[PDB]
Amino acid sequence: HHHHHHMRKIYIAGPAVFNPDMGASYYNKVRELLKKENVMPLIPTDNEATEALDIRQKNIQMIKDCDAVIADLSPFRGHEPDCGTAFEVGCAAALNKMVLTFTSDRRNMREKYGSGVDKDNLRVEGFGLPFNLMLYDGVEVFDSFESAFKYFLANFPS
Amino acid sequence: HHHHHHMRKIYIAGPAVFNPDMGASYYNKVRELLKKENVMPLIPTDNEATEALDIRQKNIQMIKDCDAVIADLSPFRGHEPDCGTAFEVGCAAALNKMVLTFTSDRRNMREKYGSGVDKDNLRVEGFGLPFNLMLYDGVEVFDSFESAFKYFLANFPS
Repeated sequence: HHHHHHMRKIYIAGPAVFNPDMGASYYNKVRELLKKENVMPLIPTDNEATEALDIRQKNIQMIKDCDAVIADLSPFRGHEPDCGTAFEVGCAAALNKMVLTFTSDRRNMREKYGSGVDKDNLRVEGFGLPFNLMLYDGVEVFDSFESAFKYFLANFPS
Repeated sequence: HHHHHHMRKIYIAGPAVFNPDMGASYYNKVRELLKKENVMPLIPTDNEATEALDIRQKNIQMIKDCDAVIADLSPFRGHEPDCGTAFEVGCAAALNKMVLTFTSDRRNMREKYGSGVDKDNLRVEGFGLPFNLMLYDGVEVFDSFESAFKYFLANFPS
């Protein structure tokens, strides 16, 4: 009786923070979905500090604390995912955390750019993947937060 | 006599790999500079595999093996650094490796975009930094590979 009970935690990585509402609508949808499953969202803007290094360190700690990262790798300011999100996925990979990714655009990079090179003759990756291959670890690239979360529930039981 | 001697190693992160020459000119300059100091460059395209996951794993291992990362965070396909490079910086951070960064453009993000929002009304960070704050750890942002390498030599002795 009354053993410690772990509450599952997911780090919510993605450029929704740059939305005019600072991610509110995105984070609210995440909160409502996770609440049903007794899963804690670890959100980048939670208890926000004022200094860049403090913000960064708190986010890195969230990744250390999490059971998984669900990362929004949707196009940000062009065809490439957000670099902040990419940094967070790298952190998670190094820490051997479950990393689940999604995007609004699942086309191959070469389909997105329409060629094997960009407008400046720089090479576009040709590995049949939607984004930089460093961001792919073998887990299916999902179509939405919701489909990534379903994988989490099926693969990280309470 | 004849104790093991560690050879210093630096992971060479950056989007030079997407150059028409696959980074040859960049990597050659790096090789020549490091050779003088008996430092090994760990280069992303070295002994390259054919499968995405193998390429990724070999690169992650280079980061595990390195004493530092020197990362090229120059604008890539716009004002944002390369996401592959950003993933590698996150990996290094999580592994407590020395991370040294440089860029060809040291202006604040808000100077680069010319406003507190981008063309789509998405927020541009206002922390007086040249790129996403996740990529800044308190070490000076350098102007070139060479100036970052000088910091390495001064701060990671043989």
